[PDB]
Amino acid sequence: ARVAVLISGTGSNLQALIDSTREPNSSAQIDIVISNKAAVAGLDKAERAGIPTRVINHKLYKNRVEFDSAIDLVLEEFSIDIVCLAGFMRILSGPFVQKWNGKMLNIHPSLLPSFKGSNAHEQALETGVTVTGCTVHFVAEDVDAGQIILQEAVPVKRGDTVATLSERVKLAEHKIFPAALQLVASGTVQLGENGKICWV
Ligand SMILES: Nc1nc2ccn(CCCCc3ccc(C(=O)N[C@@H](CCC(=O)O)C(=O)O)c(F)c3)c2c(=O)[nH]1
Ligand SMILES: NCC(=O)N[C@@H]1O[C@H](COP(=O)([O-])[O-])[C@@H](O)[C@H]1O
Repeated sequence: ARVAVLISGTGSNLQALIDSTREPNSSAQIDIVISNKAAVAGLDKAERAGIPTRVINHKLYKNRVEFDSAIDLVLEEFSIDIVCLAGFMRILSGPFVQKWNGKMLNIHPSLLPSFKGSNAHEQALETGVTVTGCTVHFVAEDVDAGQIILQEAVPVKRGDTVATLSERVKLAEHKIFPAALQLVASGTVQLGENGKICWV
C-alpha cells in the first residue's frame, strides 16, 4: 500500500512510521510527506529518509475545501492508498474526509473517547486521571465517530506536566501507529461495510 504522511511539527511519529515501513515485512511504503508548515523538523526527517516532501500552506487558500483539494491533488499525483495524520493540526473538510473514508489514520494522545480535541494532555492532567494513553483511529467527519484501530494505555505519574506526560505517551504512539498502519496496509483491518472495524 502507498502511504502519505501529513505532518505539522516535530515528526517523531513520522520517524517511527519511516523506521517501520522500511522493515522487509512492511506492507506499507511512505511515498510522500505533506506539511502545512514550512521549516518544521518533520520535513528534515523525510528528506533524510529520501522521501519527497510538499509544503501546502493553509494560509494561502480561499477556504478549507480549496486547501484540502490541493492536498488531494498531491495524493492522487503519488497514487496514495492510505493517509496517515501524524501531528497534522489542520481540520479536514467533510468531502475530503468522505473521499478518504476508511483510508486515513490519525494518532491521538488520549484513550478516546476521553479527551477529544487539541489539548488532550492538558485535559487528562486537569481531570486527574492516573491512566491515559494514545489512540490510532480512522478519521471520520465528527471525531466522535472515528473507528478505533489500536490503543495503548500510559500511566500518568505524580507531578506530571504536558512535557513529561506527552513524552511518555509518544513512546506508546511510536508503537501503535506503525502497528496500526501495518494492520490497515495489509488488509488485516478495514472499515467494514457496517462502518465498524473489521478484522480479517
Ligand atoms: N474532520 C477531521 N479532520 C481532521 C484533521 C485532523 N484530524 C485529526 C484530529 C486532530 C485533533 C485536532 C487537531 C487540530 C485541531 C485544531 O484546532 N485545528 C485548527 C488549527 C490548529 C493550530 O493552529 O495549530 C484548525 O484547523 O482550525 C483540533 F481542534 C483537534 C481530523 C479529524 O479527526 N477529523
Ligand atoms: N490528534 C491531535 C494531536 O494532539 N496530535 C498529537 O501531536 C503530536 C505530534 O508529534 P510528532 O509531530 O512528534 O509526531 C502527537 O503526540 C499527536 O498525538
